[PDB]
Formats: sequence, C-alpha cells, structure tokens
Amino acid sequence: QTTTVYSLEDLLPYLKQDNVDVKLAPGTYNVNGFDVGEDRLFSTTPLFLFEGSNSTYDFTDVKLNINTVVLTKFGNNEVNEIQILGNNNVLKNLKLEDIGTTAPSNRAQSIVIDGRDNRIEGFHLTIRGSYPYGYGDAFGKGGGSVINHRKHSGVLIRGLRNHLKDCTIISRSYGHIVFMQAASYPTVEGCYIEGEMRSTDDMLAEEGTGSPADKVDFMTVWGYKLPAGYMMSLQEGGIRAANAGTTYIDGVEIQRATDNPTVLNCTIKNARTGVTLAHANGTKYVEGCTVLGCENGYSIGSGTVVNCGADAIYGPVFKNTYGSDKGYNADITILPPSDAYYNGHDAVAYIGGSNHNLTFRSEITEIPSNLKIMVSGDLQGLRVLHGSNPSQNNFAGTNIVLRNLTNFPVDLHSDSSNITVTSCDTDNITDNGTNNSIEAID
Repeated sequence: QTTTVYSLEDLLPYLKQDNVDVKLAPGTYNVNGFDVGEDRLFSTTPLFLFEGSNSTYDFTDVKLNINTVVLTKFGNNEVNEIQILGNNNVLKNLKLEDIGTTAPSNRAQSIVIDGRDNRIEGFHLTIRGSYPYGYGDAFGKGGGSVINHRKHSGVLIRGLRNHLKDCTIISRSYGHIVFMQAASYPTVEGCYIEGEMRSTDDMLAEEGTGSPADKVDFMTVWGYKLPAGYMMSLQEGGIRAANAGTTYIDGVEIQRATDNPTVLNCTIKNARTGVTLAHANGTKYVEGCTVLGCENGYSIGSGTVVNCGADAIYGPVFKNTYGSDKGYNADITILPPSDAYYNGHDAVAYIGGSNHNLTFRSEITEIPSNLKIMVSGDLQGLRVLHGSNPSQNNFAGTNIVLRNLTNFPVDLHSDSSNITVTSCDTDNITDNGTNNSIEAID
C-alpha cells in the first residue's frame, strides 16, 4: 500500500495528491542552484508544497541537502523549503540540512505548517544562511532596522491542531527556531531545539574593524549603544508564539492570534527565549521542559508551567511579560549551570502582574551576587534599558504567591503589594512593598 520513489522529481507529483502513502528511498538528495529554474525541477517556492490531505510521507534514512544559494534564486520573494497546506498529513524522519551560509534574497522559513491535524515527527533540521548573523536582534528584527536583515527561521507552526513531535532543530541562522503564527491548538512535544550564543563584549570588540555594527557605532534599535556584559543568542525564539499572523485551512485565509498552545518535554538550548507564549490566547500549558543557556526561560503570560527547569547563566528563568499578566501558575526548577554564568540582567526572575502562583526549586548553593528574584522594580534586561519596551518593565505586582524553595535572594520593589512569600531563608529578602507577607520554612 506504499509507493516508493527514488528521486525528488518522482516525489513532487504525489505532493499534489490526496490519500497517498509515499516513501522516499533511503539515500542522499541534493538541491542546488542548478535545480531551480523555469524548466528545472524546482520551478516555484515553496520547494516542497504538500497540498494533499490524508497522506503519509516516510523519509527514513533520507538526507536532503539544500544549498542555501537556493534562497537567492526566487527573486525578492520569501522562500520556504517545506509547506503543508492539506490536512491529516504525517511527515516522518526526514533529515534536512541547509548547506552553506548564503543569505536569503528576502527571507526564508524552512518548514511552514498550515492546514489541520498535520504531524511532523522525527525530523532532523539544520538551518543556515541569514543576514546579519552575529548580532541577534540588536540592530532590528522587524521594520525600521538599524541594519537591514534577511531572516531565516526554522519551523513555523500555523493552522489547527498541528503537531511537531520528537524533532531535532539545530539553527545557525538569525531567525526563530520554532514559532507559532495564527495557530490554534499547536503542540510541540519531545523536541530538541538549539541555537548558539555570543557576548555583547565580543560584538563590541568589532570596533575599528569596519563591521556593519561598527559602522552604526553599535547603536541598537532599542535606542542606545549596545551594552557590554550580556550573552545574546544569534537566533530569535526557541518556542515562541507570535503576535498575529495569517494561516490557511481548507482554502480559508485566516488572520488571528495563536491560541491554546501546548509544549511538552522539550529541551531548548541557546535561544533568545526558551518557551515564550505571552502573545498566545486560550489555555497555555508547558510541562516537562528543560531550557539551557537561553536569554529568558519561561514567559507564557498566563496558564501553567509545571515540572519544568531552566538554568540562569544568561538570563532570568522566568519573566512576567506585562503588568496585565494574570493567572500565571508556574513550578520551575533552577537547573545547575550548563556553562559559566554571564547574566547581565541581574535577575533570576522578574515577577509582575496579578494573581500568580509561583514556585521555584533549586539545589544551587553558589549564588552569583547579582542574581535575585525580583517582584516589580527596574529590570536591567538588555532590551528594556532606558525606557525601551516600557510595557515589559517597571510594572506592579499584586496578589502573588511566591514559594522560594531556593537559596536565591528575593527583592520586593515598592510597586509590589500583597505578595505572599515563603522561603528557605528570609534574611536575604528585602521588602519595600505594601502588605507583603514573608514566612520562613524548613
């Protein structure tokens, strides 16, 4: 009942068919610039457009090598290597690697998942080729950039009930590793997600070289010269819900926020954010995850984070995004450091909003002197200095349960009120808020 094909040329017709069971024979397949043309195999982008429904595609032992020059062969248009438009499709075990580091002419997304009830399982994806690469988002991630960009993202989850399962996503590109736009009930489960880091001091050492950052005198889009002392990711989000977007389901174009995301048992390493879902609506659930060396650990806005862990070497494990945050319930383990501490944010957590139930657990005995649990106050975060992103800093906290089962100190700012604090040690808790309760525990 399974059709096996032995070339990308013979694969493509099946992508336009419904109810097919297709296997691409074990082997290596190469997509290079010569392969993209009007009379060539890849006439249009997306390269692999899964338009059919109710189909299964097996890519076991398939290595698909896509030369990044392909990202420049479609004019000034977005290039997507893989897009699923149908429903009830299963794609499994493909190994996809972006070859070379050539930047996209405009922008690129390796995999885009529209439709409903699709699953991508067991993929191994390596993302390469973007501009600028080496600065993170310091000189622009959207419009009005200090340095113009050609972003390359990895997996874009849209549609309805679409599922990313047991995948490895390695990024060496300036883009989100895994993100959700206009997605209803997306689920990310069992995935390993990894980017790479670079200190702002290393960036600043480009002074005099004529680098692109050197030529703008390191003036960031946040309004100030790039500060030393921070560790940045070269990628954007690890698992992120975008603000708003467009998806396609059953020939219906839909503009909406992401809603009801679920993230289960994922390890995220060296991204801008471990798991950030504050922009998603509906029920948010994050369970069993590990976040290592990210600039921020967990920021889902509201919902549940349970049985999760983050280390604190490069940024806070937990951040309330806005003062409008409400009903954030979290049980987070501060993991032992995966590398030396280089956390310029001067906080292991920033807590604000109202009606939160927060538990922090750790075995760490050696606490860096700048690391503190903050309830309200002026976070020294890289992107919120000197009034930048003002809704994400300097906001009040009210009616919050804080169970500090850690040796980390707690600072309650004067904008904090009705904070119920239990801690291993209350001697390192400073309270300048209103009607805060502070009880020690064994």
